[PDB]
Amino acid sequence: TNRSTVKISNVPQTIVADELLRFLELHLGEDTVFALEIPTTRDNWKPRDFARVQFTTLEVKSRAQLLSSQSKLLFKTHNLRLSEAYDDIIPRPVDPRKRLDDIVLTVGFPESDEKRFCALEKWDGVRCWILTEKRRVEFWVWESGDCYKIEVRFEDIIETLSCCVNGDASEIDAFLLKLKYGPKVFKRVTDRYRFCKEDFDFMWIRTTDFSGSKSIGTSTCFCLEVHNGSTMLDIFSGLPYYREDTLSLTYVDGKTFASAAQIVPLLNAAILGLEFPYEILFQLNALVHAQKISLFAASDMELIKILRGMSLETALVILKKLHQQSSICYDPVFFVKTQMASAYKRLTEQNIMSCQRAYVTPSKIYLLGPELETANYVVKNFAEHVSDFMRVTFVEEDWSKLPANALSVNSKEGYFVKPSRTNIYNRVLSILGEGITVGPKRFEFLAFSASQLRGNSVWMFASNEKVKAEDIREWMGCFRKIRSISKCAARMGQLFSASRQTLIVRAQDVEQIPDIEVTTDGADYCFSDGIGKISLAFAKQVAQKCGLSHVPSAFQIRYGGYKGVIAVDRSSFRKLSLRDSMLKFDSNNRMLNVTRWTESMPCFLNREIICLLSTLGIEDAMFEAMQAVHLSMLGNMLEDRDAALNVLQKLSGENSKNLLVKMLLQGYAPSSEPYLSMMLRVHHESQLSELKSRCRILVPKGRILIGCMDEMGILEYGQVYVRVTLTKAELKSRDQSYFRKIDEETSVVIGKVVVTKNPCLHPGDIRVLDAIYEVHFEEKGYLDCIIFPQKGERPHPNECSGGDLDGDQFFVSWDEKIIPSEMDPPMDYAGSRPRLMDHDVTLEEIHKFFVDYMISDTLGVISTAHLVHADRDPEKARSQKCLELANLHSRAVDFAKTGAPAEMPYALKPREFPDFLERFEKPTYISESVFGKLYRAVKSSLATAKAHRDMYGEKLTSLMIYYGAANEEEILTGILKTKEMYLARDNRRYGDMKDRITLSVKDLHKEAMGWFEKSCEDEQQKKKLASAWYYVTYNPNHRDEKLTFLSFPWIV
Repeated sequence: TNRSTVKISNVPQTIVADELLRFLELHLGEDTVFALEIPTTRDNWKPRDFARVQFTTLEVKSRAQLLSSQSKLLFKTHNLRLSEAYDDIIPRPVDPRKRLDDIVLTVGFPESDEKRFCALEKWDGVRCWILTEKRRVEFWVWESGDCYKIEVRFEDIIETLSCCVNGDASEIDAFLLKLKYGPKVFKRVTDRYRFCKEDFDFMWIRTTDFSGSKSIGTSTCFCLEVHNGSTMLDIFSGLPYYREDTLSLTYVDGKTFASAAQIVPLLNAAILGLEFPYEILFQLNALVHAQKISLFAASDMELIKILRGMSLETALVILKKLHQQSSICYDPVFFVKTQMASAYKRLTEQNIMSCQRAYVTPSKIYLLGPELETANYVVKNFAEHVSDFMRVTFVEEDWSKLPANALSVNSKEGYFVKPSRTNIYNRVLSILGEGITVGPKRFEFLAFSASQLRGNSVWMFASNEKVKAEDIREWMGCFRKIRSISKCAARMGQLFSASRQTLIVRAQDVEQIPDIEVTTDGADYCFSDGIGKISLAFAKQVAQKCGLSHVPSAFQIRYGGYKGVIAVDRSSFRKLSLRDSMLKFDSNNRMLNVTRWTESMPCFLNREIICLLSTLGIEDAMFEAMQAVHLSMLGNMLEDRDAALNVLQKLSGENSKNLLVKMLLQGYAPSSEPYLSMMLRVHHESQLSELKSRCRILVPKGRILIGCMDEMGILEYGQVYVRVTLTKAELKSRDQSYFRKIDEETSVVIGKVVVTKNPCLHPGDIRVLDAIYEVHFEEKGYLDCIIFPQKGERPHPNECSGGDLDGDQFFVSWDEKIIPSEMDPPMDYAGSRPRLMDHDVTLEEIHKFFVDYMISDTLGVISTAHLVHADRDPEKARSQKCLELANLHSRAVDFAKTGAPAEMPYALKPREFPDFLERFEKPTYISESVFGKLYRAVKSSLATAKAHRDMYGEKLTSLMIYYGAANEEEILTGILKTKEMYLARDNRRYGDMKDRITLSVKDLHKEAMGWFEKSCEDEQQKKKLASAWYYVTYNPNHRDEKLTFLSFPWIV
């Protein structure tokens, strides 16, 4: 009953659509068949055995089904069997009431606080179709011949209001649709087996706005001038968030607000004609972009006159107070009437900077505002033009990733298929070329990092008299040496990762040492890819500004274009040593900075590892037992304090000091202390949700650490040294066969340890390595660094899907239950040939490459297809399909560096999804593999003081309402139980938002600590005041009517 399209099972091969249409109209009622299409295996001369027919009414479909069930349909001695179809021939609702023709459609926004609506552009004779199954509403507007389709989803509209156009209160002749996001815009582009009853032999492609004045992009509300509609309210009652009230509107002449620029919803700069500050203008424009204040309500002269002369701090405070409220403020004048240096030190301390984030959509633009985030290397030496830097990302209307069909849709013209660029492609190119002009600024294009290439984001910098984009471009380095398009962009954007400042090293303290390279079987295998050496004095000097007590044996470093991990040697000459295969490009500066030194985090068993370990001989009993014991330990973590400390000291952080960690060892009952109890409960919920989303098994006998090589040459092929710190489990019982207690804190391993990378899709990645103990190696003092042999046939990093020594983590686990008998040679790491141009980059080919990265990007689907295929057939990761999937995944991973598309075939798509996925819309099939058993098991298991307190509460509420948080635990822990439609699809943006909110709350905690230190400054008196504050916040009688939070005193 959902759709009227019916699929016929068998039809004769010699019939045409007209004959079947006549037969159906003879057996059924007259002209009761809307569309009829017979699929063909050729262009126009080979129909298939089945056909699909769409009826006009559901009663006709039911009658046809009844006739087919009784075998009363006999067409050319063939019995026609009817069955349900997957999709309709035409997206047409089966209702005589939801089809509206010749109606007036106009767009606009409320003008002022009064019930007034200004009309930007008016269209007549449009077609409106309401689809309930598809949860979308289509608007067909005919403009200069070619028609356009405007689609509005049920989630984009936030409220439905019934109004009137003739002014009569008893006749509802209008409907206002408050839209949060923007509507999709399509365009029509220009027979024997297709009747279709109409001229629907075209296709819809996504284009940009078609209005000359761009009224659609600047309007957030629609209007539907309809007839009296005696029974139309029942139809309109199905729209989400419908208001059962009568409201009247007044048309306002608002045709002046028409912008011919690409960026529509920005305010005009010539209207002001004064010295208005850029920051306040940007804040006001971002507020207008948000669903708080309309454009006409903020364009009045009174608001700008009032806000022009005022203190900057109070103006910013009132602006953010108005922006943080979720309610739509009709008249901000009354609100603002009733309401009434550090950057450098922040960068030097924790690299805290304010960045402007902009979202560019095909319809309009969205400005987030000065969101606090981490700082990169460029802003260290360019800390003056902080506001000039702007992070710009390209998303869809729903703030999601742009699909492949929205850019360069495929079409067959001539002999071969030639892609045709859409208007969105040209719009993106024009935006990247010209730039975004916000007020008295114009942001150019500087570069984009490797991480932002996958996220479709790019940095922009406004040109200034002192410094321009070209100045920074030539200051970072000379990029004309590289003749490749992707490689030049990668090397230009690689110098944007967050790093901590240290001392400056000159260019005279350099040296060149030869590397090692061995060619076996005609294959070039290089051991020294990014390895390096460092001295002890230099390590101590570097570790002084970051606060490291233990000196790591290895740490990822990068300076002056070089990139790679360096190891500590006890026989160095001076503080610095350089190799040959590390200089990516010649740089004008040699500033030193480090990203991460070493972290002895316990390792985890992801889905890939379990998938590839289900073939060597590992049975499912061990995995089930381990998962069951992990769930048993996690379940008792709540009511037992002893298990809580063990879990916190063996899951996240080997040596981490936290307020909850200290109280876990010594504290009250779990029933008491609700502040810690709620945190424990939400942590357990997050852990179980993560386990449901992906397999993350906690193993205590494994770690994840970086590795390096030593200039000894004693280790042969397959012999390494394993050393890690001692955890609680290791310290409790250190007597083991495969565990050697070299020191109190560091214990050596003698077991057979395998090494794998985070991405792995080939059975040959598994290689069993035997750990060997030697006094000579231990004399050098190595720790938290796997020593790879210097000599051998092929390098160990190449064995792990062709890895490199660039500070990447490795999977090490000294478990004795794995099966080392089976061995498979690894896949070849030979990449594609580099593409070198014959001329220099003209700054346009880089833009073309950046835009083309959105299309033909199948990095995320190859892994899912490989997992599904491994789940489906037996002897997984052995057939040629898995090898081809691994090759395609490797090529897609290499697409960021070399412009080689993955070219994912259509026949290799899964089309079926297991139970342990969030693809509810896609068909879900029962899985009987180890992952299915784990999912079944987890499913069965689950089934003075007052002023500071008020200020902290106000800050917490403001942050929660700005980030959408409704509770304290979800904003302190950083995990949100409720997410938007785009945050749940990809985890990169969600992780970025979590990091940003964590940074914000840590900044708030630091400010609270500073306030506490300034308030008293006397140690014993500070302790007494802290005890008094705890007593005040613990007494339920002192809490006021407002929502008092108990997280204020909990600072240490």
